[PDB]
Amino acid sequence: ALVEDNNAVAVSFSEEQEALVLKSWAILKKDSANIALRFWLKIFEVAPSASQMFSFLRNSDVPLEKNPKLKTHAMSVFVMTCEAAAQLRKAGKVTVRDTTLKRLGATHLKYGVGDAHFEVVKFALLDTIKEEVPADMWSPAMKSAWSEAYDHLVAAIKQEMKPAE
Amino acid sequence: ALVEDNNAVAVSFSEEQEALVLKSWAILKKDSANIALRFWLKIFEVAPSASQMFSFLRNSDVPLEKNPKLKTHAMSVFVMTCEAAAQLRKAGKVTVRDTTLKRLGATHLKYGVGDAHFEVVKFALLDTIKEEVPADMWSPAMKSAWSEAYDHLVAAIKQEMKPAE
Ligand code: HEM
Ligand code: HEM
Repeated sequence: ALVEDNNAVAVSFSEEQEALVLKSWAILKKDSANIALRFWLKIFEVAPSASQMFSFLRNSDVPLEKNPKLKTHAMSVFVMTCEAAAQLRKAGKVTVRDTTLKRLGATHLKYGVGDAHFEVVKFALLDTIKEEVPADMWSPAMKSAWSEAYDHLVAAIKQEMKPAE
Repeated sequence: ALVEDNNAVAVSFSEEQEALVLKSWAILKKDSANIALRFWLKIFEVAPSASQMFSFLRNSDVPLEKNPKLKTHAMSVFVMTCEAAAQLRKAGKVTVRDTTLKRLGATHLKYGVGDAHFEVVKFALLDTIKEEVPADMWSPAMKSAWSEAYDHLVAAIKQEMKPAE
């Protein structure tokens, strides 16, 4: 089927699917400061207006945009997506805490984050892993793993953005 | 563009710029069907939710290659965007008949097109072209002539998506 999210319906996310999303994260982990610049400059590239939801460039003294509410948020996508994949395999579904997902719902709704923003971030997510990881650990199998993860994350948050069920 | 913009937008567009657009548009024409098919597939990769605004009942044409709505729309983005090149150059403004620009805004406003979809189409526009023309012919200027034309043709449709103000 093609529903918003599998709340209780059969999602097999194999031990191997999860293995790819962890290992590769671990590689990017090491070069976290740099990749998160290239990840954001890839988003700013596709949809420069997306990077209006934070603020113009002021920290260390350059229009590079070394601001901390980005480096931190870049890490939330990537860490929160790894915690998604990790979840899918054990339970079959995204079960983040109610405070945290209630919280993300209202943040994203307040800042106008639409459907088109979630997908240009996943584009850039995938692209930055493709790009950073060796061409030899990267496969289609690994893009779907992170796709699935992200896809089910964004779906739990988007249901926090509209009224009752 | 902005160097002092109010109601006379400083539209500097050289003949050389229009010359880059048109030469790279000759190439795309020697295989329009297949290139128009790699354009909407680049946008559906970046923003799924985008091609799901053509989505499918009247024509019953579930696949992508199937609906004419996309091939035709790939054409006009490219054709129209090539025409704003010619206009900028020759007039220093998009001179699309006022009626067509008002129909164009009433159509995209009606369909939930924001800045993110206009930019994503431009990113794919520019990846398409980069991918079709010979690595020799492509130059950041050629990329830059096509960004200009598109940006100021979108600014024209946008003006008719917003109050008079
Ligand atoms: C599903 C993927 C994403 C995750 C896991 C995520 C996570 C977070 C988290 C944890 C926060 C912290 C702020 C708070 O909790 O009050 C946040 C803030 C925010 N997010 Fe996301 N986010 C995601 C995708 C996106 C996307 C696609 C956009 C748009 C490009 C976006 C735009 C924002 C904005 C504007 C803020 C507020 C930060 C500020 O202004 O200082 N997020 N996000
Ligand atoms: C400046 C670039 C673009 C050009 C030149 C263009 C041109 C047009 C034209 C001429 C139409 C046909 C209806 C009419 O106006 O009589 C149309 C339809 C449409 N456009 Fe665009 N467009 C552009 C960008 C976009 C973008 C960026 C989106 C969003 C992904 C979009 C989404 C649509 C949709 C959903 C329709 C309706 C199709 C139909 O009614 O048959 N357009 N556009």
